[PDB]
Order: sequence, then structure tokens, then C-alpha cells
Amino acid sequence: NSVPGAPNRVSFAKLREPLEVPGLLDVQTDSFEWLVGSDRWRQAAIDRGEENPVGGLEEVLAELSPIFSDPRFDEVKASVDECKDKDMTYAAPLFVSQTVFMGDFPMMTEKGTFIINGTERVVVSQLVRSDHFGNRRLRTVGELIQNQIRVGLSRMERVVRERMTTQDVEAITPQTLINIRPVVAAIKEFFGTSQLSQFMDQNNPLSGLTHKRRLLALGEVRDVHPSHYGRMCPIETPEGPNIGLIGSLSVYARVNPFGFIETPYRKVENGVVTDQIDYLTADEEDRHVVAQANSPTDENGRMVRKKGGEVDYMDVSPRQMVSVATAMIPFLEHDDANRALMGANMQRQAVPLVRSEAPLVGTGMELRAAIDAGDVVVADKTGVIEEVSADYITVMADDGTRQSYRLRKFARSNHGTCANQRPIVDAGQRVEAGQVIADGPCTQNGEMALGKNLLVAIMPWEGHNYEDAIILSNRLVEEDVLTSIHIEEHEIDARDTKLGAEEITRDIPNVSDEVLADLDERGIVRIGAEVRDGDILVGKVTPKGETELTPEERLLRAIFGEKAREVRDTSLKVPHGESGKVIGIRVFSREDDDELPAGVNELVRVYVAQKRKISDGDKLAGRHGNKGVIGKILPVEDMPFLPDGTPVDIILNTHGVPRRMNIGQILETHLGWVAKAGWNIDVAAGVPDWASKLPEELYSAPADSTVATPVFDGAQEGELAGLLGSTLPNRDGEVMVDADGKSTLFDGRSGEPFPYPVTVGYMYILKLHHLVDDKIHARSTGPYSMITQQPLGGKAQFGGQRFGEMECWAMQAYGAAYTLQELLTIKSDDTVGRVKVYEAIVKGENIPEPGIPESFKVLLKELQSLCLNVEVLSSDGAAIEMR
Amino acid sequence: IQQYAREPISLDQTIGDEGDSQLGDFIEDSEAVVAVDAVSFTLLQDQLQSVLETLSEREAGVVRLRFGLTDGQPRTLDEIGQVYGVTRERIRQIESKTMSKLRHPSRSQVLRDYL
Amino acid sequence: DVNFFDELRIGLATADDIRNWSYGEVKKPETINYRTLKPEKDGLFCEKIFGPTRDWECYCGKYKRVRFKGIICERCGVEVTRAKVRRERMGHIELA
Amino acid sequence: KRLKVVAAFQQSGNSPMGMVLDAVPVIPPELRPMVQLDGGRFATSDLNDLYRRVINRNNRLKRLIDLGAPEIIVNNEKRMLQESVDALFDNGRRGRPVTGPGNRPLKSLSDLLKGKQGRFRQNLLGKRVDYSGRSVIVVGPQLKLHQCGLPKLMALELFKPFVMKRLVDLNHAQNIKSAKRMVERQRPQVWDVLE
DNA sequence: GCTTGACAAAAGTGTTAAATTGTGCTATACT
Ligand SMILES: C/C(=C\[C@H](C)CCCCC(=O)O)[C@@H]1O[C@@H]2C=C[C@@H]1OC(=O)\C=C/C=C\C=C\[C@H]1O[C@@H]3C[C@H]1O[C@@H](/C=C/C[C@H]1O[C@H](C[C@H](O)[C@H]1C)[C@@H](O)[C@@H](O)/C=C/CC/C=C/C2)[C@@H]3C
Ligand SMILES: [Zn+2]
Repeated sequence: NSVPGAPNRVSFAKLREPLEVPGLLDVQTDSFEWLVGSDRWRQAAIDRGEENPVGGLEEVLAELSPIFSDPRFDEVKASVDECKDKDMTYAAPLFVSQTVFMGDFPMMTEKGTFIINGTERVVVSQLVRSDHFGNRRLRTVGELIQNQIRVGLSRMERVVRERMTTQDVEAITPQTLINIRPVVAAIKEFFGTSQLSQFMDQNNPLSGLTHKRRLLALGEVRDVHPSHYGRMCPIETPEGPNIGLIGSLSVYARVNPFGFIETPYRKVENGVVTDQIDYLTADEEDRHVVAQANSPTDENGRMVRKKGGEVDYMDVSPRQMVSVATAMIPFLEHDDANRALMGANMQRQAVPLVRSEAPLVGTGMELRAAIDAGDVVVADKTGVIEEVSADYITVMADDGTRQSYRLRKFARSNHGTCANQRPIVDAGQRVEAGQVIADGPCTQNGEMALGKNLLVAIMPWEGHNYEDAIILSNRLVEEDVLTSIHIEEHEIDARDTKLGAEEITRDIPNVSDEVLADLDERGIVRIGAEVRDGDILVGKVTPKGETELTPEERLLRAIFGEKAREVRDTSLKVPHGESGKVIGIRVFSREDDDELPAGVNELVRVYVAQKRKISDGDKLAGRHGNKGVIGKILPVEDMPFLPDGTPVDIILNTHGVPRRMNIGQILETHLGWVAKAGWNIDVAAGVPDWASKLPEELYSAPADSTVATPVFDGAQEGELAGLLGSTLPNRDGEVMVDADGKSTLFDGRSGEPFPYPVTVGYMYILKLHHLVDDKIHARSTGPYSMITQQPLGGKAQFGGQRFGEMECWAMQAYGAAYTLQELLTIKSDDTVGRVKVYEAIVKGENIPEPGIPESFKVLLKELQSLCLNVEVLSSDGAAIEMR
Repeated sequence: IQQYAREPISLDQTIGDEGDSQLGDFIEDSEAVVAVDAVSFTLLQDQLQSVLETLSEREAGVVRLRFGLTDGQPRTLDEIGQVYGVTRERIRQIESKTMSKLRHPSRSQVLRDYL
Repeated sequence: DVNFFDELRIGLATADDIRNWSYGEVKKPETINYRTLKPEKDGLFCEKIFGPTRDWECYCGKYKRVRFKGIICERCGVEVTRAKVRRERMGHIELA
Repeated sequence: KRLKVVAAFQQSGNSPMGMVLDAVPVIPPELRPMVQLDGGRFATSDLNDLYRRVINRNNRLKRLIDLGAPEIIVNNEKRMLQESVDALFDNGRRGRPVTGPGNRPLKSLSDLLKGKQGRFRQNLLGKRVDYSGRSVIVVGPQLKLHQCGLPKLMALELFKPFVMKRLVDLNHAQNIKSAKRMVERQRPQVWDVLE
């Protein structure tokens, strides 16, 4: 609604949305634009504000001068894509008698992010106090950046004071007195290492959107406050021991010039809602009594928050307190805050699917949230498309201008999630400004599509969907509905070393021609090649010192005439348990000038992609906090199927015990079937009493129609059952679901029907980042740490499991002294033990007696270093030492 | 010069989140023994012992001394010829024939796997 | 390395005890040469005291094979033994 | 209360002189290693910088003693030497702890000994072990109470040494090395050997 | 079956020329 190319999604809203959702990406842009002092901010502030606004840097010099004025900012060095490729920082140098260059100044992208050393970072706004809730200030990105500059400038003046005294007068200039090192090093020290500077969490467009807008609460204390209404979302916060500290901004929240959050309010006068929406900060909120969103307004015109308590001005709409992620949970008013918080967190944990299907039963934020995330292509100017190709799209605006958009194709995200843009328009299509041209990763036709719509049955199925487990139809594997691409990045470097310079070459010391069969002439894996666990990606060789080889090896050298090569082998193989195809290779050489850290000669990185079928063990979840692994996947044949023969996709047990409820899930399941089969109230002699509250538009709806039930203002119980009554039959006209949302399913194995009618429907489930391929670990032998000889998780893999202190307690409880000793010695710290055990295992001999764990030996050394003379006394052997 | 200027980092630092593990814990000890190799190496010594049996008594000793399999230190042709009391060229001739005998398929096919 | 010891006792380590433990006084606050990257002599990491870096290899190299063990190189002063001793041997510092 | 400390020295043989050190032991290098990190950078323990402060101040003291310097300078050095050994043993126990770049307190021998994740409590008690693995769990309603479902790949790498010997006893692979690659590449002939 | 004298390469060894490295020093007055 109100968007040009918005798809048709009917809404059950009984209240109009008076104010359009603000650009929910503004919290980051306004602060940085105020910082740099862009003309757009001056033009926007001057119109309705002070006529002499001062930019963040302009204000910093104003207070610092006299000891500097008129700072300059040249155009950006390289483009965002060019920065992420070359691993450089998206910055624009700034300048300031003697002219001075202060340093490369980082810049904020259109998505409200920064490129610091080739990575896309996001600065989190901090909420600090300027006691009471309203006393919170909330530093915006631009402001807390300026404060870091203050430290740089001030300590820069501390250096100039010392320099001018020792230096001869008139023999010094601003360039000689100014050592900007603490200034440039202050900003570089912020965007990196700083706790508020974070890598943008982007496995789905919503995750990155909520990463921005998210704020810190501290600069009891975790509990929500009445003031947080319409400002900070109380339903969104980490589950870990950080609850309350972290919170995402509300939908309509707007920040004032200082940083004090403002909330949209429509002042109510004489019992009639006034369209005048004004900013009322936390303090200004108590001045006028605030009315409740859901209010009985009859036709044209027509429980409130007290100044300091609970139960003048009217709310702009519901969900003011709710955030974007929270506002996307259908039937939010029914789920408990715990599951709602869980639901929001898991929504941003979804992964982009190859197909990306939009939710059949959704709310309202999908469209707005997608286009505002920045991961969807929007048309800047109304016009018509000139060319539509998988690579780019061009639009011939009526104005005559000519804009083009290059599409991200199989671009690896920050955590290996593939971001692929799809064009949704054709050649002759006439598109309006602000319309959607291409779909992002988790979007379809402009609205977020974080999951898929599946046929569900809520019956316990022979214990395979037990507790929180789930069973899926093999169709989800055959039809690639839950298949998601995952890209991995590997890197290797060739630099100068102590005794030689590394050389990445194809020739490997001891290898067969088959293992090198898939390498190119330089030694890097050829594009499009399939790589299994252990295969070589890049062949690197580094100098090895004095060989001093073993004679038993030299003899075979002469026998087979293989000259003992000069240096050692250092090839980059694929990590254990990984596999896929090679997408691209990036080679950065030294002969080719380029720009690599001192000593580095050549730098190449290989990108490997994987098409992950939805596998048993993966973690699925809905928008209501319900989560569970895939316990089994039956063939489509033996699966509870409707009378149509239409098998169900997933079988979910009744997780919600009484009181626990999880009611919201049941509602969208029924609506899911309604939206999938359409309906028709069959109005005869009026319309039923339940549809009276309904607006005309939802009376008749075809099959597969998408529905929107905004959080608090959504479909209601009565209206539901009515839609249950109306259900268009399938081919042949048989009915599959009754007014109770149940159906008689046939057990695909026995062939006999299930005695009782089972609840079936369509629920929107998500595929979460927790994946089996990434979490399965096994280790027989592997690398060991240097300091402590304990099994170390090699960077390839093979990391050993930790046998913590508590597990030892359980082992002692059983009385299994030998198993415990085995774990803490030959399986870990026994330098000569683990080798003789492996030896004994291969021969088939008895396992030898454990030795002394290296940890204990290190302990005695630590004691002696502390001047504690410890002696392991024998019963009759006096002193003893390890050695 | 820019390589010399770089200063070291602290192993006792905490790269893992919330002190989960210090940086030093992730350092491999590449010099540590490899169990599988110490066994293969032991099997290789045993397999060469048999191969040495096929050669002449003196011929097997020459191969040992030339590569130092017995005492761990190789010997030049003169030194090897000094223990057998012959010219250093004679030892060169004898050794070459040993290698030819060693490259025979019967004696050599078994050791290819040991690369 | 019998794995069966009856007792385990502590006690204040005297200056003599410390001197007896040590394999030589570390005289310099040096670690490794910034170029060769090898342990500096008389300082921390000094192979002459703590132990060699490579198995049965002295610092200079006049002794490299496993043939001779338990001896010390008359040039660099490094005992030819396993590199593990680098983890069992201690030094000491005589305080002024 | 004081008699306990006095009687302890009498009932034992420890000379109370041990409380004042004339020589300081130096921990082996491998326990305070300095290795070059992956990526060309160097890493080293804090003990090396703590020993350095001690050996530096100690040497400077010999210099001052031999230079016949005033007692203010010499005494100032002994005080500095005293504090360097204190930092080496239990840094921070007295006064502000010695901090390196970034203002972080250096890890002394005391901290190295103890700590939740330190070598005293659980780093010594709780250690990592070979022949292990993990993965997400799923219900196994058809299993017997004494049974468990193990992913083939996990059971393979877990029993790798075992299957290696079996498929060598059987004339599938001719030597150990031949059996290793046979398991690593997951040739279909091992599965029957695995069960 | 082994040795000879040629010849060469490789390994040393003594003699020198860079270069690397350690120490001393800088005088308005300065606490
Ligand atoms: C705990 C914390 C940050 C953690 C690293 C992540 C927050 C964990 C909460 C949770 O996800 O449940 C606090 O962060 C700031 C200052 C103090 C705290 O730092 C702390 O106490 C600890 C670390 C603070 C900054 C660390 C920066 C660098 O450490 C790594 C690299 C650098 O950035 C970090 C990236 C963080 C992005 C996270 O984003 C979240 C999901 C994942 O937890 C991460 C992808 C998204 O859900 C996103 O919407 C949530 C962002 C958290 C907003 C908090 C701002 C205050 C990454 C872990
Ligand atoms: Zn030597």
C-alpha cells in the first residue's frame, strides 16, 4: 500500500495507518550526514530550524579555534564495490596559512554502513544518560564519531604546544607543528576494535536492517520502562546474559537534533483525532495524556497512559512500541513475550533460499522492510526499461536520463550466505519511481521472504516428531524448496620470510599427478572445479632450512631417483568436512604492482560455493519462536496425505503444552489454508454477524491469495472461523478441510486412515543458520597445541572435544577410573602415550599404560618459577624428576 | 625496513570471546611427532631390512655406510672404501650396481608407496 | 616416569636450589636476532642454556647428526640432544 | 596467630632466608614461547617482557654499583628491581600492574598458574581429548535403549585407526599408508569394514 | 674384480673488503 509496484496483499486492519513508516534507515544516515555536514542536512534543517546549523566537524573546530577552519572533503577514493574487492577502507580525504591534510575520512554508504578494510561494518547507536528513563540521551552514529575526533584534535594540540616551544620561532609552519598521527590513528582505532563498531550481521536483509537501529541501553537496569513505549522495543533483546542491555529501535521512532528519541503523536482534542502529528520526547510525553491506539472511533471522528503511571494526545497507530522484526510476526498479540522475542531473533537467523517464496500469511512490514533494508533494487526515476539482463537493468526515464543497475550475482555475504538478485521486470514495462526492479536474497516481488509455505499436520507421528523434532517430506529435497546456497572464502599469501621468500607454484614436493590434475598452470584450482575434503586449492611453497633428512628416506631417494627437493610443502587444502564448486579466484600479485602488506608478494583468494539441500539435523523454526531440528525425512509415499492424495510437507507434534500455549502458531496455520484455497462467504440475506467488523475486499478471494494481518490490528477469532466455513474445493469439488481446520489423513504406510481428524494447514517456516554440515565434528588424531600439548583444533579442522571439569565429576561418579585416566592422559597430554596408543591400535596390540600428562609436568615448572621447590617424592625413591 | 619495525603480539592475549581461550592455545606445534608417520617410518625401516637381505653381505653394508643407515652419518667413497680396503672408485662402481639391483621390479615395487 | 609416586612435597626454594636447577645464568634481556630470528646468546632463549632448537643440532652446526649425543659444541656451547629439553630446562638470574 | 608461622619453620627444616631471593629462576622458553604467527606477525608471552624488566634493572644496578653512584640512585634501583620481581611473580598484587600496549595487565606467573580458564582450576583438570566428536541430536524412536545413531562419517573418522588395520588385514590395502588414503577419500569398500 | 691418472665439482680454508654493530658526543639556558 502506497508503494508503486506493491503487490496485492489484503489487510484485516480496522484502523487506517495515518503516518507512513519513516525511512527506518534514517537513524544512521541523519547522524553521519549531520556529522560531515552535508548540504542536504543544512537545507533540511534550515527550512524548519535554526538558520545557522553547525556540522559535527564544523562544531569541533568552532570550539577549538582559535588554537583551523573550513575543512575540505574530496570525492571518495574508490567505490564501495571497489573497496570491498581491494580490501581497502571506503574513505574520502579531508583537508584543513599552511594547509594540512588530516587523513582519509571513512564514509557511510547509502545502506548506512561503512567499509573499513574491505569489510562492511555498522556503528550501533548508544543510549547514554544526559536515573529516570527519560534522562537517556542516545548517542547517534555521527555524534559518537565526533567525540572520538575531539580526542584526536585535543591531543593533537597537546603536541603542537610542546613542539612550538622547542622549535625556533618563524622557522616553523603549521605543517611542521602538526603531527596528525594521533588524529588519523584515533578514527582507525575506533571503526576497528571499538565495541560499538561491529561487522554487519547480514545473512538475511532483515538481520542487517535490525543490526542498524539497534541501540545499547547502558553507557533493575534491564527491566523495561514506561518511557520505552514507542521508542525502544521491549519484545526484542538477546536471550543470553545480555537481556535488557541491547534493544532495537521502534518502527516510528524519530531522533531529535541532540539525540533524545522522539515518538510520533497525534494530539487528540475534544475527543476527535487530530491529524497533526507532533514530536513528544520522553519528558514532553507526561505533559499531555496519551491515548491508546486501539480505540472505539465511530464513523467520522470519534485507557490512556498517565504522566507517570499507567491507564490530550493520541497514538499514531499500533506497533509503535514494536520494532520491524517484531512487527512481522502475524498474530503477535496472541504469543507470549518469550516466544515473540524468540520469534524475532529467529527471523533474522533465517538463510536465503534459492527460490525465496513470499509468506502466504503475513503482516504489513514485509514490503516496507525489504525495500528499506537496501538489498532490493529500487527505481529512482519513473520511466520504462530499455534492457533486462541477468547482469544489469537499464531504465529510460521520461525525463530523458538513463540509469542502470548492476545486480549482485552470487555474492558471498559476511557469514557465507549467498546474496543473489533477481530481476522481476521485463523489457517494455513502465515502472514508477520508488518501485522494485529486482528481488534481493530473501525477497519476492518487493516483500521479505525469509522462508517457505509448507503443508503442515499437527499430529504426533510414530515418535519421529518427538519433543521438538520435525519430519519433512522428501519433496523439500527433490523440489529444492529448502535448498540454500552457501559460499566460503579461502585465502593464502606469499611473503618474505626469515630464510626465504614464499612462492606459490603448482609443483608440489611429494604428490601424484592426479591430485594436481585440477590445478592450473600457476597452481591455483581451476574455476568450476569440484573440490573434496583435502584437495589442493592453491599450491604454495616456502623455503626449508638445512634438510638433514633421515637416511632411511635418502636411500629410497636414490632407489627411485627422486631428488630430495629443496624446500617444504605449504599448500592450501579444503577444510575437513567441506566440499563444493569453485566460483571465483582473486589473484593479487607483486609484479602486477597492486598493494600488499610489506613482504607479501602474491595474494590469491578462492571462493567455494555449496548447494545445501535441507538435510535431517538442520534447524527450522517459525515466526512464533517455535524451533526444532529435522528428526527424519520420509519419502513422499509414506506420508499422511489428504483425500486428494496431496501429501503433507511437515508433521509437527503438539509442542504447546497447556498454559504454554503458543497460540499465534495455530492461527496462521488455519489462515494459511484459507489463503491457499481462497474463500467466499456466500452472502445470502445479508452477511453473517462476524463479517460486520470486516471491510469489503476479503469477502471473496481466489486461491493462493496473500493476506496481511498487522500485529495488534489483525484478523479476529470470529472472522477466522467464518473463513474456515468458506473453502473452495479442489479439482472434482471434494472438500479437504472442515470448519475446524481438520482433515482425515491417510497413513502413507499402512494405507488406513488415521482414526481422528487431524489439523492441517500452511505455516511459514524458516531455515536457520544452524546447519548440520557446519556443526558435525569428528577427530581420531590431529594437531596439538605448542605450549600445552593438548589436542588443538587445527585451522583446517579436527578440533578435539573438551572433557571439562564437570564431566570428570560424572566419570568419577561411575567409578570408571580407567576411562577417566585414559581421557586426561593418552588421549591428550601424554606426549609419548598418544603415539604409542595409535601405534598399538594399528598393530592390534594391547593399549599401553598411560604416562605423565604434560599438563602436570608444566605445573611443577610453573611452581619452581615461583620459587617453590617441589619434589615428587617416591615411597622409597626420595626425589624424582620427569626429564 | 618496514618488516623490522613490526613489534610482536601477546600470546597471553584473549582472542576468544569473553576469555574463552587465550591466543597461545591456537598455536600448532608442527614439530610434534605424527603417530601415523612414526609407524610408517618404522614399517619402512623393517621393509628396507628385507630389501637389504637380497643384496650381498658386503653390498648391503656399502649401502648402509653410503647413506649412514647404521651409524646415522654418511661416508664418502674414500671412507667407505677405507673400511673395505679398496679404492674409492671401486666403491663408486659397487654402489651403482646396488642401485640398479635396487631398481629391479621385484626389489623396488614394494617401496613405491612410501614416496 | 614410573607413574606411581607415593608423596608430593613442597618447600621454600633457596638461592642454592635455584642455582642448582638452572643450566646457566641468563645475562642479557635479549630474545632473538631481529634479522636471523635465532636465539641470542647469553639472553632469553639462549640455546647454550635452555636447549637447542633442532634435534641433535648445535647452534653453529659443527655437530648435526644424531651420531654424537650428550656432548657440547666447543664453539657455540650447545649440547647436542633432543629439542624437547627446551621445555624442561630452567635458567636463573643472579641479583645484584 | 604469629606462633604458627614461627613454629612451622622450627618443626620443619626450611631456612627462613628462602623468603629473600638472591637468585631468580627463569622458566623454560617453550612455556614462554616466541613464535611467528600465521601472516608474518610475531607473538610471545608476557613473561619475556617481565623477565626483561628484571634483567634490565638488575644489570643497570651492577652498572651503578660499579660507578660508585650516590645512594639515592642506587637505592632507587634496588626499589625498581624489587618491584620488577614482584611483577614477575604476582603482577598487580601491589600497586598498579605492569601494563603493555593497550593498557592491559601483563600475565605474571601467578595468573599463569591459576584462573578459571587458567592452568590451575580447569585448564589442568579439564583438557581436550582425541577420538571424540559431536553433532546435533535427533530423536531415534526405533532405537533400542542400548543403541545410538552415529553418522557414518563421524563413526569413520572416529574409528579411522581401527578400520585402517582391518582393511589391511583384509587384502584390500597392502600397507598402512594405502589404508589411510582409502579411508580419507571414503572409498565405498570401507563401509562394510566399518560395521 | 680391481686400480690408475685424468678431470671436475664440490667442499673447505685463509686472506680481505663491506656491512653491520656498539659507543661516545653534541656547551644560551632548561631543575
Ligand atoms: C555483547 C555486545 C556485542 C556482541 C559482540 C554481539 C551482541 C550479542 C547479543 C546477541 O546477538 O544475542 C555489545 O555490543 C555493543 C557494546 C557492548 C557489547 O560488546 C561486548 O560485550 C562484546 C563485543 C562488542 C563488539 C565486537 C566487534 C567485533 O567482535 C566480531 C567482530 C566485530 O564485530 C562483531 C560483530 C557483531 C554483530 C552481531 O550482530 C547480531 C548477531 C550476532 O551476535 C553478531 C553478528 C545481530 O543480531 C544484531 O542485530 C545485534 C547487534 C548487538 C547490538 C549491541 C551494541 C553494544 C564480531 C563478534
Ligand atoms: Zn656449535
